[PDB]
Amino acid sequence: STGSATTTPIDSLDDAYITPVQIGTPAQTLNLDFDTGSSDLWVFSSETTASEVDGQTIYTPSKSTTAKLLSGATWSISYGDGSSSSGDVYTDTVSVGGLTVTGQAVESAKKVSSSFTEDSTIDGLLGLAFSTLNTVSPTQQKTFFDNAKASLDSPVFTADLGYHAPGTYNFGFIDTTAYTGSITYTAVSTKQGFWEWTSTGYAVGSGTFKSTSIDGIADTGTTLLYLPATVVSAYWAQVSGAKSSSSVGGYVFPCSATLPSFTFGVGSARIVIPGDYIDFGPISTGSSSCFGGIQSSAGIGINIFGDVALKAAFVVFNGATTPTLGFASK
Ligand SMILES: O[C@@H]1CNCCOC1
Repeated sequence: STGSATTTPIDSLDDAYITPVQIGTPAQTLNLDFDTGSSDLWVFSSETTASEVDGQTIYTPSKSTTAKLLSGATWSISYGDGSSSSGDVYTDTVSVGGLTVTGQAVESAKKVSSSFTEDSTIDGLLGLAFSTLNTVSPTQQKTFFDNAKASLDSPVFTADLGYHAPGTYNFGFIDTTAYTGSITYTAVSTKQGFWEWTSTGYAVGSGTFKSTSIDGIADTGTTLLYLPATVVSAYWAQVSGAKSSSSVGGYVFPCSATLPSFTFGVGSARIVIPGDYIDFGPISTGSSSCFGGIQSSAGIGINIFGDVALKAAFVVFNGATTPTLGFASK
């Protein structure tokens, strides 16, 4: 089997991408944030504290003939931005882009943090990291991808994120029309439960390539690119007036600047992030100071190849017994 679903930016800054997902019988369609950096599928629901729901579409298991309470199971998760949610668990039929999984754990939120409440466009998350990160207790649950994996033609999914434009998540096949050149595959470590890999280095603009190993994770659920302070300082040093601002919480630059590209290495291959991708616009409406798309990972503990990097590539998440990550230009 295979699935193919369009993913769409939630706003004009590509802060996140939402993908329609069908849950239950008859289908209830929710727009979920596909997140290769976590492993829970959770949704706003009829159980979510009313004051914490503001415009989201909710899952109502009582209206689904295939929903069953997973008795005694609870879940609680916190994300890298400090957001969080928790609740209980149903099993139900879940379909993405024509690909159907029965008995999927659908985690129903009883509580969500304000950042989720304030974002009316995201109805929940669909985790695509390894199931060892799933937070359901006392019986840990499998991701949509892990459940689907047996039925898939190939144990892969691909992320093809758009720049200010819709993109595609495919399951079970690699669309050879969706990229140019060849795909370069690189080893993945699952030891921390992430799609963790090692970049072979970087270049700033037309500068020479610096060969250096950078361990990081491929994370569709993170907006920006977070790299070691040495790397990020070398990048912003090439932008007149750029600086790190503690008040703003990262690198800012004059909106009048032209940003250089940023290249990262995948084995012997090179993925080039255009300068425009790194511009996240005025820090507040009307400001002449703009927020940078490349930021330091120093306060995080881990380097993160977020949307800023991933949208510059066609990315293959290979969930074979020996998992790998593939990157191609597009
Ligand atoms: O908000 C980000 C999304 N990715 C999962 C881990 O970090 C949290």
